[PDB]
Amino acid sequence: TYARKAAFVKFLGTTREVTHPMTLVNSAFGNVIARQNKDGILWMLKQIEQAL
Amino acid sequence: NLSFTDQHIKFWKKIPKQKAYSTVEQYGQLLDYGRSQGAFVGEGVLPDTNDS
Repeated sequence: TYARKAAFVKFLGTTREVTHPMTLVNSAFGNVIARQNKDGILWMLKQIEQAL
Repeated sequence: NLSFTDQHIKFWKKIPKQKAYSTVEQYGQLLDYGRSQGAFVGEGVLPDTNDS
């Protein structure tokens, strides 16, 4: 007896936004785009971990 | 051109411009130098104190 199976690829995503005046003001904690990207990556990692 | 130019805008070209670093700008004021009292003292006498 033999079988042939199939698996389907799924998609994950999230969106991050920063307004223009936020990019112009003097902000502590360093660059803001990098901070938002790190937050998005960590949130996606947690979502993947729970979806697994 | 039959309309106004940059020379016809008098208030914008006269007001001084300073650079801003945030969406909220703060400044300080000096309101008074001290209360009214005597300023003549005797020889070797400690004068009174005052505050702004």
